Amino acid sequence: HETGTTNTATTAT
Amino acid sequence: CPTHADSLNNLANIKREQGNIEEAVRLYRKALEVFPEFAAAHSNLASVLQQQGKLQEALMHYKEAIRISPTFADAYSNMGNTLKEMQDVQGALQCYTRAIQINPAFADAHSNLASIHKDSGNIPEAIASYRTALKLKPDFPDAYCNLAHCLQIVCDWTDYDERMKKLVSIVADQLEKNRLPSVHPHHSMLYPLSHGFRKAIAERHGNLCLDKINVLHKPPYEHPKDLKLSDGRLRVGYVSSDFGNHPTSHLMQSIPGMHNPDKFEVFCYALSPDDGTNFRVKVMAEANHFIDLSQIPCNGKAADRIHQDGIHILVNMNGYTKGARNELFALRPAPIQAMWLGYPGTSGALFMDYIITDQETSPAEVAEQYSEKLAYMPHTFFIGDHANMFPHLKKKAVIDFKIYDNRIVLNGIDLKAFLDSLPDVKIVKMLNMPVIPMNTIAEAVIEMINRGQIQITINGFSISNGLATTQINNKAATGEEVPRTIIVTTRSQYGLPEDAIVYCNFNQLYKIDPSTLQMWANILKRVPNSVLWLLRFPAVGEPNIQQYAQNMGLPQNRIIFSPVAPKEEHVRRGQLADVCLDTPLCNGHTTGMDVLWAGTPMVTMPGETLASRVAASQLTCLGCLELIAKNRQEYEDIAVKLGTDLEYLKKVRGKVWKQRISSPLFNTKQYTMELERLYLQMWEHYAAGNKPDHMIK
Ligand SMILES: O=C(O)CCCOc1ccccc1[C@@H](NS(=O)(=O)c1ccc2[nH]c(=O)ccc2c1)C(=O)N(CC(=O)O)Cc1cccs1
Repeated sequence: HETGTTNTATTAT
Repeated sequence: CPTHADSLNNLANIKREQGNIEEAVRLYRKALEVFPEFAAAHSNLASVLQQQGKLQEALMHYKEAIRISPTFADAYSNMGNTLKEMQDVQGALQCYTRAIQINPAFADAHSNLASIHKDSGNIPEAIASYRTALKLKPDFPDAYCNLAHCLQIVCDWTDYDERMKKLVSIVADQLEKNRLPSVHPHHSMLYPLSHGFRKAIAERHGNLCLDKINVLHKPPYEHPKDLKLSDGRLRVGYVSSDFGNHPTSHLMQSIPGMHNPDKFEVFCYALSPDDGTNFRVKVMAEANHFIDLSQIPCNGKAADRIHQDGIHILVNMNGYTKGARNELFALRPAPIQAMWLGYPGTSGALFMDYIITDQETSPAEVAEQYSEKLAYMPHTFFIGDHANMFPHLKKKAVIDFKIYDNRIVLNGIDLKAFLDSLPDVKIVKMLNMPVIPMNTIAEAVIEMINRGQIQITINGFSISNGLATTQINNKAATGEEVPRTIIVTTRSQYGLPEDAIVYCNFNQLYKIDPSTLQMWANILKRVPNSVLWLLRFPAVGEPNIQQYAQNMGLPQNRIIFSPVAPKEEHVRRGQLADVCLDTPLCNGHTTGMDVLWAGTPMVTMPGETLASRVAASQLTCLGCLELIAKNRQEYEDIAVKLGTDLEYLKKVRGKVWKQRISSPLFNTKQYTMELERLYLQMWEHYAAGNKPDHMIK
C-alpha cells in the first residue's frame, strides 16, 4: 500500500 | 487588523489537530474572507480539503498559495502529498524536491520524499531521507515509524529491541492524545503491540473514511428486509480492487461462478479498471453481475449504485490494503457488511458487522481483538484456486539420476501420456510416483537444463525448461492458463544441494524477525547438511540475513536465496523443498497454500493475531495436526525430525500430497456451499430483527 505522508500546518505570524 | 486573519488561521490549525475538520474548514474560509491574499490560509485549507477527499479543490488552493508566495515550501510539500495520493508520483517528486531546494532544513519534506522512495522500491534512499528528517526533527513519529518499516523490509535489526520499545511508546502516546497512529494497521501485526492498540490503530484509520463521506451529507439508506424483490435470492456483493492479476483472485476467482443461482445473485464490484488478464475475464463472465466502480470515482454515487442493486450482504475484500475504498462501507449501502479473505485483521470500524474467519484462526477466547462479530467457516476461511489454476501439478515424475521425489521433477497435463511411450519407467510405491531411469531421454532432459536450452521435443512431446516459462507462454507463467508442455524443475536450477535437506520459506523478508531466524538457525544446527531457501524480497535484505545468520553460528553457504519468480514457477519450484518453515510473526497466507499444493509439509507455530494463525488453520483443514507446534521447542523438534528421520519425512510428504486433494482445503465447490450456509445464517438473523452477533454455530 501507499506509505502515508505528513502535512505541514503553517502558523501565521 | 492583521491579528484577525492570523487568529482565524491559527485557531483552525488547532481545530484541525483536535479532529474538528469541519470547524477548521469554516475558520480557514473565514480567514480568506478577511484576508484574501493569505497564502498560509490557502495552503492550510487545502490540507484539510485533501483530508476530506476534495483533491482537485486542494490543488487549486495550493497553487493559489504558491502564486501569492513563490518560495512557500510548506505549500509545495503539502501539494506533493496530494499529488502522491492522486497517483502522480512524478508530480509529487517535483514538489518535494522544490520544497527541499527552498528549505534544505524542512524535515517534513524530507520524510515525504522518503515515502516516495519507500514505495518505489528504493529502500536505501528512503532510509537516508527518513534519517535526514529525524536529524532535523528528532521528535517525528511518521518518519520514525516509516523508517522502522524500511528497516523491517531489509531485515536491518540494528538495535531492534530499542526500536520496538520506541514504536510502542509512540503509538501509546498518539492513542492517548487522540491522534492518528503513525503505524499503519496492516503493519501493526509485525510489532509487539497489545491487541487493544492494534484494534485502536485500525479504528482510527477507519475513521479517516468518515471524514471523506461526511462531506457528502448523505442520509442513511433504506435496506431490504426480505427476498421478495430478488425472487427469493440472497443478493451478495463482492467489493474488491483485486479482480485481476492479484493474489486475491488467485484465491477466490472461482467462487462467484460457483454460487448457486437458484438461491443467490452475485454482484462483483470492481474498484480497479480491467487489467486485461484472464482473472478479470473469468470473474466478469461468471458473476451474475459485474460493476466497474473504477468508472464511478465518487463514493456517494458508487454507494448509490450498490444500494440500487439491492445488496443484502456486502463483502469487503480490501480492508486496509492498496486500492481500498472503505468509504463505500462507511456509507452502509447494505444491511449486512462483512470482512473476507483479503485483509488479515480487524477493521476496528463500526460500519463492518462481521469478519469471516474460523475457530482455528480466531478462537472465541480472542474475540476482543476484533471489532466485528465472528462468522465461522466450518474448516478454514482460507481458500485457493490451485486445483483450477495448477492442475499440471496434480501428478509428477522424477528422473533417477543415480530415489528422490524432489531433486529432478517433471510435471505436465500430458505427462502420463508421455510416460506411456517410455517402455522402461519404474513405478515406486510411496497415488505412486513414476521414475525415469538414466536413459537416453533422461540424458537429453538433463542436458537441456545444464545447457540452458528453452525446450526440446521427444516423441512429439514438448519438454520445457522450468526457468523459461515466460519465453514459452507468458499466460502460463502468470497462472492465467494451464501450462501445455511437460515442465522440468531441478534443484540445480536454484543452486540447491542434491544430497541435503532443503527448508524453504518464500515470504516477504519483513515477516522475518530476529526471533524467527534464531529458531531457524537452531533447526539447521541440528540437521548437519540442511540449507535454508529464502526469497530475495528485496534483494538488499540478503546481506543482512547472511550477517545475522553467521552471527548465530551459520556459515554463509547454509542460506540460499532465489529471485521472485512468476506465479506458476513459484508454486512449481516448491516441489524441490523437503519442508517449509512458516514465519511465526506473520504466517504465509497465499504462500502457505502454494507450498501445500506442491506437496511440501509446512511447519507452523500459531500466535495470537489472526495473521499469525492462518497457517495452522490451513493445516487443520488439510488434516496434518502434527505439523502445528504449541511452542518454539516443538516447532524446532518437528522440523528437525522431518529433516533427520527420512522415513517420517516420506510419510508426512505423502500425507500432504494426498490430502491436498481429499481434504476441503482446495475444494472451491465445497467452500462456496459452506460460505452460502454462513450467508443465510447472517440473513435469517438480520431478517428476524436482530443486530449482528457471533455466528460461531
Ligand atoms: O502475502 C500475501 O498473501 C500476498 C501479499 C501481496 O502480494 C501481492 C500484492 C500485489 C501484487 C502482487 C502480489 C504478489 N502476488 S502472489 O502472492 O500471487 C506471488 C506471485 C509470484 C511469486 N513468486 C515468488 O517467487 C515468491 C512469491 C510470489 C507470490 C507478488 O507477486 N509478490 C512479489 C512481487 O510483487 O514481485 C509479493 C509477494 C508475496 C509473497 C512473497 S512475495
